[PDB]
Amino acid sequence: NAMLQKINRYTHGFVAVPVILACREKGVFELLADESPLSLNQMVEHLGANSGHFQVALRMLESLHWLSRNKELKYSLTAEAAIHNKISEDILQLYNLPIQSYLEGKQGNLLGRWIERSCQLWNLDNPLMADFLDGLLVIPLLLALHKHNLLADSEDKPLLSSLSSTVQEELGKLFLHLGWADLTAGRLTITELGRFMGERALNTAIVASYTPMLSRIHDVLFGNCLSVFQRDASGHERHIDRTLNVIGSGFQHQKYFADLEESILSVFNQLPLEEQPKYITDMGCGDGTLLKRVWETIQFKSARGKALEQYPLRLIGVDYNEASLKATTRTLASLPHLVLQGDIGNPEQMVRSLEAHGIHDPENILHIRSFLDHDRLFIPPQKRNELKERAHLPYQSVCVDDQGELIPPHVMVQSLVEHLERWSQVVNKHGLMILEVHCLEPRVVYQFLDKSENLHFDAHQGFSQQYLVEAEVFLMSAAQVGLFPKLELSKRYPKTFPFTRITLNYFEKRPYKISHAYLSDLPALVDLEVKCWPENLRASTHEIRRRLELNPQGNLVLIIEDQIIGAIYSQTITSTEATPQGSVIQLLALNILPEFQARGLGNELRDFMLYYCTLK
Ligand SMILES: [Mn+2]
Repeated sequence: NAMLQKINRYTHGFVAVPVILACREKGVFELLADESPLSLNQMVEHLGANSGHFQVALRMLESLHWLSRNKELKYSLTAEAAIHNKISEDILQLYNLPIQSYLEGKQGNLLGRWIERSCQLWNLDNPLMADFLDGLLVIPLLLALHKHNLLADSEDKPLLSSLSSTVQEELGKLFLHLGWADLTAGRLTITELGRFMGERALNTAIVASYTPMLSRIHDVLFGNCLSVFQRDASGHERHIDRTLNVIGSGFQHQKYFADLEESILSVFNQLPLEEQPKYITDMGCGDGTLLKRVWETIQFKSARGKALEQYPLRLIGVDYNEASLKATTRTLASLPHLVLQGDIGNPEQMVRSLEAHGIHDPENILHIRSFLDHDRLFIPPQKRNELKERAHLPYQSVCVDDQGELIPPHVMVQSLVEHLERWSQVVNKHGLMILEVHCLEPRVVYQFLDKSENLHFDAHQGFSQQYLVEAEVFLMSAAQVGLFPKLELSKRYPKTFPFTRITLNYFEKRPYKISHAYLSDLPALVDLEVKCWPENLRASTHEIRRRLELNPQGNLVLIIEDQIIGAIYSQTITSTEATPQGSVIQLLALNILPEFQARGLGNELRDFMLYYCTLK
């Protein structure tokens, strides 16, 4: 895990370096030295920038602690940004080197001078930034080496044995400098780090697939972004190498697929075999690996796996891309299966396509999906009054429309709620299992800079017009449309740190909603105090009104008939007197109408609130 840290620095630099160089040459850092505290729009106007893409770049610089952002939302330089002058722009040549030919012995001493500058730490006094620049050298080469498994043991043929004398010599120097090899027994031999790097090479396939977009990021930020992102004459994407991207998604999503085992077993060990689903529909099936791995868990480890004849099961793969449809059919050629054109954004049309293929009982479907709700077509929000209720919440996401302009976070969140509302209307008693990936706040990304992927991942999702939100905002959006996690099956990653980047939730429909408490709700929250406490132990309308304005996202409400049945308030005060910890006051106040206690709604609200607080 202290080796993933090295990989993480490489993938960070792969994205960060061209963003840094584009901003430098446009004048971003000079502008902030001349005029300081500037808002986003002040900089957009001075630079002629695309405001959405430029906000993605600002978030990344804040996450490096190169910029700070004040309470008026105005940016200024920090002292760490000064290293930006030392970076040489010709490093950008590494994105197009012909690495495969070089490994074939057909390009001479191509990497010699780059490897020498890496041995000098790129003439920076900053080892961290030297690692960032190393990523532009390492990642294309790692992927090329993985092609032919060149970065592997003395499997009767020693380390660099199959290559030309020139490339043995240049790669031998790099590997020894990176710690990928050592001189055991007088020969060049792989180390643990070098074996680890070869095995994990495909973790870098996703940032590498964005190379066309990254080598044009000047135009994304400051030019006609549409000459990027516009599609082929054959209809393929130009900002990305989609076939390498999918190979990368697949390799990386595997370790989360296995953790779906407990949820899948809980469904197919469920007592009456007759009440189990008849179909498993994976929306965004890609290459079909998740459906295959699911099918094998059921066949060989579940009760239903012993009753496939009385109780047939059929896998259904939905995807928008023709190539994924063809790939899934091959992966699932041995299994009972159906494959359909369809879209994450249109679950009703998926239901209509299922009928055309003979499936008229969609109430017997278990729905699953991984890493796809963020990659949907933006549909602007249509519930205008609901949009205005949430306009004051401090959401911390960044999303770009197809004109390069910033989508306001509350508009994006209202659009996610309407998207999950469409899904809740086709979900049935068997529920909906979702793996999803989330963004973080810049202050948190810097504190854990090389413990997580967010610095580069959140950037290239932002640039490519995909829509990440915080773990707990996704959770709150499902609950506002009546979908709730089965808490004992949920998982959050990374398990060992106080932030959440990935969530696994098996959502369940329930006959209520959970929402934030707003100011319009204040009468009903006052009455809830009268109905829940004796007159001496009641909170004051002053106190309650405080809680709604200090912590608008710290107070949850359970609604039934447009009636507020219960409310829960969390508040924490830290003393202002003078990693370690000082004087604090912590308060958690649950109100539930006597009417509804026996059903346990108090328990369900309290338990939801504790998991929401853990995701935060
Ligand atoms: Mn994505």
